[PDB]
Amino acid sequence: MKTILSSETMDIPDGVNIKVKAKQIEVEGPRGKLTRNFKHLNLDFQLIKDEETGKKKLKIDAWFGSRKTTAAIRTALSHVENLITGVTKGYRYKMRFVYAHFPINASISGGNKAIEIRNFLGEKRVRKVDMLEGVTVVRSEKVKDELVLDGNDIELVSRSAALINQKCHVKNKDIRKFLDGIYVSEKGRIV
Amino acid sequence: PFKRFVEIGRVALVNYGKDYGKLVVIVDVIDQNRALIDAPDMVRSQINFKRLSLTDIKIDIKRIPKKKTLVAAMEAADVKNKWESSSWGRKLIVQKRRASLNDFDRFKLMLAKIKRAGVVRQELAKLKKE
Amino acid sequence: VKGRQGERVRLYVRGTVLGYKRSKSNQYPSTSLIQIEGVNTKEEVDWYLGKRMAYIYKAKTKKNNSHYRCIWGKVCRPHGNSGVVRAKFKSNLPPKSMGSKVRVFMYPSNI
Amino acid sequence: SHRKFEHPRHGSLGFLPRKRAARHRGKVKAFPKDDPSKPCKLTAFLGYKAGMTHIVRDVEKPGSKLHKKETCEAVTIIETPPMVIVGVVGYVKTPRGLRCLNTVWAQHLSEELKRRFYKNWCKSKKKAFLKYSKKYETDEGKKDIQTQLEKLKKYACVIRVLAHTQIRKMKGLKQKKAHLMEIQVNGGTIAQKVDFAYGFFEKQVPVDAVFQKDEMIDIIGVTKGKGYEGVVTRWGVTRLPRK
Amino acid sequence: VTYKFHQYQVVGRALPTENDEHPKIYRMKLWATNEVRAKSKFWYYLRKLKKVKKSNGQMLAINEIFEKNPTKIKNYGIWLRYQSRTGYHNMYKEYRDTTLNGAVEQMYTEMASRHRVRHHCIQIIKTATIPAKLCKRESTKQFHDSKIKFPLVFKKVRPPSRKLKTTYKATRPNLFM
Amino acid sequence: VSGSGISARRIVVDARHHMLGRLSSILAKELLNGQKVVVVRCEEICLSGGLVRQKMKYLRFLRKRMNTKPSHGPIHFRAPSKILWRTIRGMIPHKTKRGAAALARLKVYEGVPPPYDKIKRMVIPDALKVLRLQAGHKYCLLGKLSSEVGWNHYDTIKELENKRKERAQVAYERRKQLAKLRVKAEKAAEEKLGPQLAIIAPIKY
RNA sequence: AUUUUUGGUAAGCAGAACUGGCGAUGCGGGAUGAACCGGAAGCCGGGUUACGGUGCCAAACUGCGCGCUAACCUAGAUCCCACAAAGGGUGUUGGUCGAUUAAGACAGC
RNA sequence: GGCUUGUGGCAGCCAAGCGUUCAUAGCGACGUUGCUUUUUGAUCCUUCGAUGUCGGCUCUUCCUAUCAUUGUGAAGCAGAA
RNA sequence: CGCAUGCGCCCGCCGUCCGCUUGCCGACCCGCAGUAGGGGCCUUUGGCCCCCAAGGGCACGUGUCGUUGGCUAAGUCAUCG
Ligand SMILES: [K+]
Ligand SMILES: [K+]
Ligand SMILES: [K+]
Ligand SMILES: [K+]
Ligand SMILES: [K+]
Ligand SMILES: [K+]
Ligand SMILES: [K+]
Ligand SMILES: [Mg+2]
Ligand SMILES: [Mg+2]
Ligand SMILES: [Mg+2]
Ligand SMILES: [Mg+2]
Ligand SMILES: [Mg+2]
Repeated sequence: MKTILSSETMDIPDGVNIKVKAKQIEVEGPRGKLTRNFKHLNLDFQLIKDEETGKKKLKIDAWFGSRKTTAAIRTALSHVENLITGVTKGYRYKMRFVYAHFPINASISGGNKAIEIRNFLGEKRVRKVDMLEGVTVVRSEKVKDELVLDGNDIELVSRSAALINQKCHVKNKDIRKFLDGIYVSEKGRIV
Repeated sequence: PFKRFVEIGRVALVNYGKDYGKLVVIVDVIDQNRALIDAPDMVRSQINFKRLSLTDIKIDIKRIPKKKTLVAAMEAADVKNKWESSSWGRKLIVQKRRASLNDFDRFKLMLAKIKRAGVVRQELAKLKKE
Repeated sequence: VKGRQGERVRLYVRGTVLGYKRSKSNQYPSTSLIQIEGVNTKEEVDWYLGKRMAYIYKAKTKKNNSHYRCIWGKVCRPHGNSGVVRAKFKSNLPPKSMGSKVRVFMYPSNI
Repeated sequence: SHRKFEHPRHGSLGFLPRKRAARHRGKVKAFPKDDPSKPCKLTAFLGYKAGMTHIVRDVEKPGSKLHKKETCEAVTIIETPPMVIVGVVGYVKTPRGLRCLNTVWAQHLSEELKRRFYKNWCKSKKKAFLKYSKKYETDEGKKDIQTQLEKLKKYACVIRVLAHTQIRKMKGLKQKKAHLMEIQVNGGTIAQKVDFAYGFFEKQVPVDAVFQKDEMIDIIGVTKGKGYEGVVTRWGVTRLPRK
Repeated sequence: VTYKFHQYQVVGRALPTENDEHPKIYRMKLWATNEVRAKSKFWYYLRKLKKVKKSNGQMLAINEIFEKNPTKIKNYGIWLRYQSRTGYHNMYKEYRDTTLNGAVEQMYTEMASRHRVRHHCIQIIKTATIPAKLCKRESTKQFHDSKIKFPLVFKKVRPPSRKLKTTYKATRPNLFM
Repeated sequence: VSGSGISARRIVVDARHHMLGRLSSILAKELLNGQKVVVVRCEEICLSGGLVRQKMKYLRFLRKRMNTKPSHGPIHFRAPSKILWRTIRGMIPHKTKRGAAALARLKVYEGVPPPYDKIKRMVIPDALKVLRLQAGHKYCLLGKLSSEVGWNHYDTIKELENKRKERAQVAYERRKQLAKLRVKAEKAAEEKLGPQLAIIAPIKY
C-alpha cells in the first residue's frame, strides 16, 4: 500500500572507513578493501557523522515503497555488515571429506589458489577447482581430511566452497547410501 | 540527498494548468497524490502533486492556518522577493518580458546586442592576441 | 558575416502538406491538411484563420519567363488539437505535394 | 501420412548450391587466429597437384594392432616452388568488418606476375605498373612509399603480403600466367608485420618457411568437374525398379 | 467546482387512498450524477424495500447536500455492498478528501480498479465522517502526522502547455529530488 | 503524433536510452511528413521486458522462414541499426512509393561515425527511458541483444566510441577555456558600453 | 439473428412460434466476412453526428486523472468471433469472521 | 476438406482402498473436469459439362502425446536391473 | 590497386546555355554520464550557490536577393596558397 517511509540504520565501527557515492559502497579496513555496487536498488543511502562523538551510521530508506521494494533495505544492510565483517575479521569456511572406501586425495596447487581431487569413489578422472579472487584454500593439519577456505568476501568464499562441493557429486547411485563428497561443515571468521 | 520535501509551509510553483507560474504554500497533505494549497490571492484548495514544482523556500506555519497568519508568515519569510531574486524565479519573469516586448523595443534591443557583441569580439580578440 | 545570397526579408511562415482530409478508407482531396511551423494548438490556429497561402513549385516549361508556378489557397479552420489546419486551394493540391512546403503569409491582416 | 520407413536423407544441405565455383583458385575463407607473442610468419602457400603414389612405414602407436607393424598408405605429391613476394596489403577494423586501406607494390614485377593482369598479354602493350615503378626513382617517390608504409603500420589491424607463384618453373604446366594470392602474416606487432613484409619484397619464400614435416594442414581447391549430372550420381538416391 | 457524483435527499410517499389518508413519508440519501438518476434510484429502493412503486407513488422533495467546509480535509468511511462474479459481499472503506463527493468518486474508482465492479453493481449502505483517532485503515492513518514529510518520488516532466511542446530537445531532462 | 513541423535540412538523433517502439513511431511519422533523420548510437537503444523476453521474441522471429526457399525471406538482421530500420519499416507503408521515399529519407548507424561526431545531436523526450520506464522495471540494451543473437561488432563499437569520447572531452575542455576567456573579455568590455547594458539588463536571464 | 422451443452427446445438424434482416442493398464500423453495430442512397458545397476510434501503419491526445498486473508459458489487449474447464499458488492487492498481546503477542538465545 | 466428438485415443481432480504397517514410492474404486482429430460415427456446406478411386515402392519435410541417445529429480533406488 | 585509346580522352580557370534534386530563404550550434542525482566556489568533518528542458545561445539580423562614388584602425565571414 506504498508505506510513506521505510528506514533502517546500522552503526559502523570506528576501525572501518566507508564511502558512499551513487549507491557505490566502498569499505576499507585492516584486512584490505571491499567494493559493492548497489545501483540496482532504488533506495536512498546516507552516511550520518556524529560531530560531538565522531561515530558513523549508515541509513538506508525507501519512500512510498511496496513490501517487495522494502524487503531490500535489510538485504542491503546485511550485505554492508558482511562487508565490514570481511574487512575486519575475515571469513573462514571449513569443509570435510566424506568417503566410505576410497580416501579422497586432495592436492593444493601453488599459491593455495587451486585444488585437485583425484580418488573420489575410486575415479581415474582428476577434478580441478580454482579459488575465486581473494580466497585461499589450505589443507588443515589439526583436523583429518579438512579444507580451510579463507577470504575477505563472504560471497566469494562461499561460492568457492560450493564449487568444491558440487565438483564431487555422486551419479548413477543412491546418494542416500553413497554419501561420498566434500561438504561445508563450519562457517566463521578467520580471527 | 533529497534537497526538497513536501511539508507544511513548503512553497511550491504551479507548473501546469491555468494557474501556471503561481506560488502556493502547502498547508496540508490529503494523500500521496494531492495536497492542500493556499495563497493570499486564492481559496485554499486541493491540487495534485504532478502540477507542483517544489522550491527551496519554506515558511514556519501550522497546518491549515488562517489567511492572516499565512500572509504574515509569507511576508516575514519574504517569499516573493526571494523567489523573484532567485535565478529560477527570474526565469519566468524574463520569459514574460521577452514575450511582452514590442517591435520598436525589439529593434532597440537588437541594436544594443549587436553593439555589445562587436565590442566583446574586439575585446576577446585583443585578449587572445595578448 | 554570413555572406548569403537570397531573400532579404521573410514575411511568411512555412507549412508542411500532410495530406488530405480523410477517413480510414475514404479521401477528400478538396481539403488539404497543413502543419504550420511554430503552431502547436488549435487556440494558436485562431491567428492564422483566413490567412493566405501559396504553394510554389517548378515546372519543366517556362511560363512568363519563369519555371515557377503558384497555386493560391487559404486556411479555413483548425484540424484536431495539435495545431494542424484545414486549407482550401483554388485547385486540389496534387498528391506529389505531400511533404512539401507552402508559404503562409501574414495577410489579410486583422491588426 | 508418415513415411513407411526411416532412413537418413541423401546428401548434405551444407554444400548448397551445387553450382560451379566462382573461382578456379582455392580461396582462404578464414585465416588462423593471430597471436602477437610469436615471430612474424606466413599462414598459407600455393602448390600444384602432381600425382599420387603409395608408401610403406612402421607404425608407432601403442595399443593399436598396427604397433611396430608395417602399413601401406596412399600419398599425394604437391609441387611447391618458392613464392615471390611482390606487395603488402593492410586492413582496418571497422563496424562493417575489415576494410582494405592501401596496397604497396614492389618496384620490380616479373612478366609471369604481370601476365595475371591481362587477358591477352601478347597482343597488349604491356603497360601494367610502368608508371608505378617510377615511384622508386624520384626522391619524392620513395618518400611517398615510406609514408604509405608508415600509414599502414599506424592504422592497419591485420597485414597480408601479396605473393605469386613461379609457374614457368613447372614446364609440365603449359601456363605462363602466375597465380597471385594474399597470405596473412601472423605474429608480432603491426609495425613488425609491415617490416617483415617489406623486407621480403622481390624475394622468395620457400614452403618450409610456412610448413614442416608431420604438420597437419588444410587443402583448399576446386573439385574435379563432371558437368550435367542426374540425381542418382549427383546426390546418391537409389535406383527405381527395372520396370 | 464540479462534482461527478452529487448527494441528494429524496423524499417521497405512496399515493393517498381511502384506507391511508396520510401514508408514511420515506426519505433517502442517495448518490447519482443527476437528480433524475437520484429519483430513479430512490424509486427502485422504495419498490424493493417498501412495496411502493413509482406508478402508485408520489415524489415530495429532492434537495442537494453540499459539504459544509470544502476547504478542509476530512476522513470519510463508507459501508457498501457490492456484487462480484459469484455473489454479494459487504465492504467498509476509508478515504481522505475535502468533500464526501470526492470520497465517493474515489470509492467508485477503487471498486472498479480492484474488484472490477461496475457502478450499477454497488449499493451504498452508510457514509460517515470519521475522526482521525477512529480511523481503521492504515492507508488513511499514515497521513495522520503532525509533521508529515516526504519527497516527490515520481513527477512527470512536461511543458506548462502544449504551446511549448517540441519533438526534439538539445539536452536530456535534468531531474533531481 | 501530428509531427514536429520544423523546417530543417536534416535532424541527427542520439538514440541512447530511447524506447525502441516509441522512437520508431515518432521517427516514422517524421519520415512520412518528409523530414530527413539520421539516428546514431543505435546499439544504446533500450527495450522493455528484459533481455530474456527480448531474446525469446527474437528467436521466435528467427523461426520464421519460407519452408521451400529460406532465401526468399523473412530476412533476420542482427545489427542494432538494421533492427531499428526494420522496426521503423514495420510502421510505414513501405510497399507504396510514399513509404519507400519515407524509408529512403532515413539513415541508421551504430556508434557515431563521421561527420556526425561533430554535429549537434538531439533527443526525443517522448521516447526517453528516464521518462517512459519506471526505475526497477526490466529492460535490455539493443546492442546486448544483437550481440547475443549474433552481432560480432560490439567490441569494435565500444573501442571507437571510447576514442571518440576522449577526443570530445579534449574539445570540451578547449571550449570551456574559450568560454572563460569570453567571460573575462565581457567583464573587460562592461565599462565601455553603459546604455546598451542598461537596455539589455531587463532581458538577461 | 435476439427471445420462446422439439429430436439429437453435439454439429456451420434437423424441425417449429413472433418479429426483424440477407435474398433483391449499396454506404461507415467489426483488419478480413450475406446476416453483427450504425445507417439505408438522386448530382454537389458547407456544418454536425451514429457505431467505432484518437503510438505509427491511419484522420483524431504518446491529453488530464486513480488503482491493478510484471507473465524466466508467445503476459494482455473489445458483442457475433473465431474456445478453455475442474482443481491449485506462502505472487500480489483489497475485504469478512475469529484468536494472542505493555499484569509484555510469535522465532532464537 | 469444414462443424461436432457420441465412439476411439490421450490427460487431470477428490481419496475408499492396494501396496509386510503407509491414501498419494508406484496405483486409483465410487464419482467428476478436460484435451485431440492418426478411429469410427453424425451431417450434406464445396465438387456429378469428372479434383484419377486400395496398398506397396521412392523422396522430402513437419509434429510430440520421447522408443533409443545427451543432462537431470524421485523410488518399496545396497549393486545390477 | 594497375592500365586507361593521337581528328580522342582527362584536369584547372573564364563567359554562356541546358537538365536532375529527397521539396533553400539565418536552410547557424560536437561534452560525458545520471535521473533514489550532477556541477561550481569556499575547503570544518563543513557551508553557500546552480539545475527544475535549445523555453538557450550565436549571428549587420537593419540595404529593391539588397542605388552611385571614396576612405577603411580593429573585429568577423568568405575565397586562394
Ligand atoms: K507415407
Ligand atoms: K534401388
Ligand atoms: K471425445
Ligand atoms: K459430402
Ligand atoms: K462429382
Ligand atoms: K512392402
Ligand atoms: K548587412
Ligand atoms: Mg517416422
Ligand atoms: Mg442495427
Ligand atoms: Mg458533407
Ligand atoms: Mg508410505
Ligand atoms: Mg514433450
